[PDB]
Amino acid sequence: YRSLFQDLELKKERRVILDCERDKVNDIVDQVITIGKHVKGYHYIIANLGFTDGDLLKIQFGGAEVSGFQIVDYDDSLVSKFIERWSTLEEKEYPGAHTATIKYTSALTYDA
Amino acid sequence: YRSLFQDLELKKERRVILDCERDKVNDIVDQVITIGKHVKGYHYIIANLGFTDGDL
Repeated sequence: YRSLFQDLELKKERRVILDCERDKVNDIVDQVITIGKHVKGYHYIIANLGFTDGDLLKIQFGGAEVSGFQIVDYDDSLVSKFIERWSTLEEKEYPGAHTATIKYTSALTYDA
Repeated sequence: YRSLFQDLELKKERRVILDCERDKVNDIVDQVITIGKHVKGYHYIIANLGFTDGDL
């Protein structure tokens, strides 16, 4: 990645569209924080439905502008009453349930 | 720290001398990485004998 972003800085791209899984999103996000090129001037677009599924806090204050797509609108009460039931589940019996967030893949599984 | 470094960026200090324990060094280092102001132009001086003891 240090080879990769310097090759991006051979042309000095301030406009990056990532398209990865939320693991490989957060891998490359940590690589951006490694090189530190998340200051203002850069722009980042994440191309999955899990915009909320990433590490938003770690580059919330980094400087660059991050815009993405989220299908799981947490503002809806129909979504919220699910989260009122989802977050109160047992985390040991249901792994990944007790968190107030949820993957969109888990949301589409429940919708299926 | 986000309040603190912005107060440093009220005067825009590119020259910072830290003086902390290696825990509190690595705490503030992670705060510099949080605000991202560890790009070229800034300078940092660590004022303990444990230069190698930090997160280099």
